[PDB]
Amino acid sequence: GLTEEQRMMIRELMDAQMKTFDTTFSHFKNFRLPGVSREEAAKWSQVRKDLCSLKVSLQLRGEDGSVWNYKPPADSGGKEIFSLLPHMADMSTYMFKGIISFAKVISYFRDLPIEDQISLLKGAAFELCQLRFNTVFNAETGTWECGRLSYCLEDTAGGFQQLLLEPMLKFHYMLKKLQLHEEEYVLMQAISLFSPDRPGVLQHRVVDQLQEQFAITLKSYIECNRPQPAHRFLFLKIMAMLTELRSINAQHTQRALRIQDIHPFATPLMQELFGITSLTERHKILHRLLQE
Amino acid sequence: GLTEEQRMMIRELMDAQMKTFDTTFSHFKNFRLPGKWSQVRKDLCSLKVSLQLRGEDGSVWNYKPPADSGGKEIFSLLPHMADMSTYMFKGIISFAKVISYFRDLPIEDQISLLKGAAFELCQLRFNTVFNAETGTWECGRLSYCLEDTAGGFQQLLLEPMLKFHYMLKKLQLHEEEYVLMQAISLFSPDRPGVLQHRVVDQLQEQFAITLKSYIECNRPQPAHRFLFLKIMAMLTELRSINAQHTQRALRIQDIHPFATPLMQELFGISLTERHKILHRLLQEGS
Ligand SMILES: CCC[C@H](CC)Oc1ccc(C(=O)OC)cc1NC(=O)c1nnn(-c2cc(OC)ccc2OC)c1C
Ligand SMILES: CCC[C@H](CC)Oc1ccc(C(=O)OC)cc1NC(=O)c1nnn(-c2cc(OC)ccc2OC)c1C
Repeated sequence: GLTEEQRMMIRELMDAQMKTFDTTFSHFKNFRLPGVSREEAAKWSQVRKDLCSLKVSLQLRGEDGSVWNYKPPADSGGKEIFSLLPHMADMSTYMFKGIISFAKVISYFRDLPIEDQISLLKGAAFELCQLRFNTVFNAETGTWECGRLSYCLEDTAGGFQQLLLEPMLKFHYMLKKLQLHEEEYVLMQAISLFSPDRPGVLQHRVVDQLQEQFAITLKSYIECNRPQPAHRFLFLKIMAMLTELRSINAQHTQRALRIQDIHPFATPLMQELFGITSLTERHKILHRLLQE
Repeated sequence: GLTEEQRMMIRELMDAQMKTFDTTFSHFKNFRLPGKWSQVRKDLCSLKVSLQLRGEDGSVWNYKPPADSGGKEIFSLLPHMADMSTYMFKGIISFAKVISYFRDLPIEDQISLLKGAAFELCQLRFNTVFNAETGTWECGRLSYCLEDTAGGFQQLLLEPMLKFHYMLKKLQLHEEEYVLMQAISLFSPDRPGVLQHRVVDQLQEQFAITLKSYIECNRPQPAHRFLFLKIMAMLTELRSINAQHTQRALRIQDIHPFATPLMQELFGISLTERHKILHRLLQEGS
């Protein structure tokens, strides 16, 4: 029911996704692991709240059948709250490098000015990373199952209703319940990627047109591949969750910048995305990875 | 009710224990961690344990051992257990060194006595941190919890060492009775290579007599009836287990090397030349 041009758009996105998403995290190697003034105090107080929302226990399953489990320390008002940030910095960097590869395979993204390619990836990196994380999220166990690595949310003593208070965790449970297809996920990634109102975009109109065509393909896909009455508003549900994911990005990018101030964790590539220190000059790593 | 000489002996032994037993394992660092075949496989499964590492920050690293698939996975934790045993032994060496009765012995007998009692004295110290209700050796920041096995206690108690640890804990001995057991085990005159048998045998007898006198002057209850003869029976049992597990350790060593340099000196059957590390540690000072 889709046009051939729409069918090819989905084929190119699914192809890019297959080539750049390591669903088993098999190539995520060599990562760090946790080891065995008044205004400045205000900055620390805000960071303590930020780190507490998304606390997870880490699990590593070995080839031999062993299981190494790490349980996060409870907040004792010290640098113990930053125990997993170095590992999460290596994971986010591994994910963003694959998100950069995803965009490069897409022909419509390659034909853009590289300044616009950097700005689109700078504004969408968190969003396409959470979208990929959602596909490995088990809502029954609250665990991101990333190959041998597993990340299980801790109970926080409140309940699933205390977890849903956190917009990020609510995004993951709600998106997982829509039970989207692989094609609908990759279309969400494209719609997020080709956001015309990202900071620094100059081809605003050209990018907006691309986004509209991706959304129409997703809208038409939902019409032609799902029972029409029951999934009548599924497209609008996806788009509203994409708008919420844009909001969550702004919150957590600023949470990450607060934590970076008091306690640096960012990798050189994540630093460029965060703006920590011309668009090409400020993003030399991202520029080189795109230029390849 | 004890003589002054007996009281001082208990006092020297308790002072040595406090100075040489790192009950928190706080100075146990830089240890390896996890990253004929039929005889070994059943042995290691009986003593299967999960490892827990609690951090200063409050974090907990837990290692669950792999199930026995018949491969080498059975010896996953042995490299770490060898570094643990060796740390305990070096504190045992320090314990002996401080004892006046032991330091005045010939260096050739200090090596021979410690060679024969090293396992026994470690297991005695391990029993003091053993929680029988949880089957977990609580070694400060490190914990070693016995993994579940079909049959439970019944099936695990078939392992002589686990049976020794559950039985010894049941006697709920005092620190004084533990440290005197260490001395009786240490000053074993019939250990291989001792040449001053009579001097060591005389020392052993006075330790045993002091232990008998301590129990009579401090433990009037019916549960502690025959407690001295029970303890002496257990020290005889631990000597048997020492031979079993020292021979089991040599079999596992042949197929899969795990022993530290100091343990290889222990297992190697001039005495000073054949035990160069143990010789150095004895000459070194507390
Ligand atoms: C592997 C499990 C995924 C889980 C799902 C939410 O996530 C966590 C769980 C727990 C923690 C945590 O408590 O450990 C301190 C942290 C994160 N999550 C990030 O650490 C993180 N996830 N995405 N990003 C990020 C990536 C960007 O480009 C790709 C750009 C900006 C970003 O953040 C603002 C980060 C730093
Ligand atoms: C922390 C609680 C210790 C627990 C109490 C029985 O024990 C184990 C539990 C589990 C295992 C295991 O399944 O790991 C794969 C191994 C051991 N136990 C030794 O590893 C061990 N205990 N003592 N010694 C030893 C020491 C010597 O002096 C340095 C000389 C010879 C020795 O052995 C013949 C060893 C190697």
